[PDB]
Amino acid sequence: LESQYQVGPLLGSGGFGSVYSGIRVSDNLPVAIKHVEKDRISDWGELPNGTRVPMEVVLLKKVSSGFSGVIRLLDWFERPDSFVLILERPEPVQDLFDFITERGALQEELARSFFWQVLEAVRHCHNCGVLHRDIKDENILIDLNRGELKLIDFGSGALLKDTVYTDFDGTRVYSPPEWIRYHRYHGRSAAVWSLGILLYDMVCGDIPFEHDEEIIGGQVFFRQRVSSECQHLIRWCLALRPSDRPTFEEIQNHPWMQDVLLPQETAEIHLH
Amino acid sequence: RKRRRHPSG
Ligand SMILES: Nc1nc(-c2ccc3[nH]c(=O)[nH]c3c2)cs1
Repeated sequence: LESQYQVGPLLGSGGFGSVYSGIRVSDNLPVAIKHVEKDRISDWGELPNGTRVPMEVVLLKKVSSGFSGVIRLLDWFERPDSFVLILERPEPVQDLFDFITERGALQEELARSFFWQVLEAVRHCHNCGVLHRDIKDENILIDLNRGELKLIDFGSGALLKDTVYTDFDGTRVYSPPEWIRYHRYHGRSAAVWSLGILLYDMVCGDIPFEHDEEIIGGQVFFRQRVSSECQHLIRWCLALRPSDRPTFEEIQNHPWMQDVLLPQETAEIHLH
Repeated sequence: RKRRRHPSG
């Protein structure tokens, strides 16, 4: 376990655990090494082995088959008081929160490419039976050479279901008004709300709401110049009534979403 | 205007 990887410096820590940069010695592959304390684990799941693992491990295995816009789980290990997760590490990389901090409001062409890739990654999770429950710019990595976005941190996720959720541990300022008001939500429509928050974040340079009262107020003020078509998509994603929000298909068929850049064009035009 | 990270988990 400590002989398969060379351990580098802390990339960060927080509600997810402590995450370290690392190198797989078998082939010098860059990895990220995440430690989670068993005592902090809320939801437990099981896999085919019937082995009892954190839910986060269950969800990562379900989305890690094949290529996608999700950071893949390469291995994991159980220790006395913790689990250790070996995850992909793009290099060079910046998370979308720091990217928006340094660059400000993104050009619509660039927000379109990013938002499209986030939609494809979330659709992939949903195809695999996985609800992420914490979509935000902090949980998105940008591979700056390939121009590809990658979703991280499934620590608040769940199996996707069609009945109501009554628990939530994701980020409150991205959570929907029906959660704020009634402590209930359905998975896809709550995901769509957080994608509205994220899109506003990208084209305006910060999220629209900080306080419960703004979240349930249903008023979107645009602080940057944003095209009418983009404003319409955002306001649709942020409809107060869940049933009034677009499906993923309606988002991707929206007129603002047409003629997206390829990932490599995005890197060359905006990131190199 | 103050932009900040927000915790979860
Ligand atoms: N700055 C960088 N952070 C990662 C990374 C990769 C996977 C992760 N899963 C988590 O919950 N946190 C993660 C962080 C790679 S480069």
